[PDB]
Amino acid sequence: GVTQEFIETTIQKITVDCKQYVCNGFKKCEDLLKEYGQFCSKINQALH
Amino acid sequence: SNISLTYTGLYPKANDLGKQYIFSDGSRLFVSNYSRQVETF
Ligand SMILES: *[C@@H]1O[C@H](CO)[C@@H](O)[C@H](O)[C@H]1NC(C)=O
Repeated sequence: GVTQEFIETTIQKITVDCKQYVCNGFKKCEDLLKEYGQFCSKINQALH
Repeated sequence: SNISLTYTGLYPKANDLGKQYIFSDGSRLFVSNYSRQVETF
């Protein structure tokens, strides 16, 4: 008898351009987002 | 203090040579074309 088993070893690695994802390259949006702290850098570091 | 922040503002470009202005000393004075050169603020 053959028992088949799948054990995953990877997931798809995703890096997100936080600035472009949130603001789409708009200066007003970037100025408004800067009030939220260092969100994009922390997101980049976490994903990396 | 002891923190790196991203700032958006009025800053010079990196490795910018800029414009150099040289002044001399004199009777009749010696000057360049600076007074007739109008730059853009
Ligand atoms: C001096 O500046 C004038 C403009 O004020 C310019 O037309 C002229 O060519 C300059 N002379 C130089 C760079 O020798």
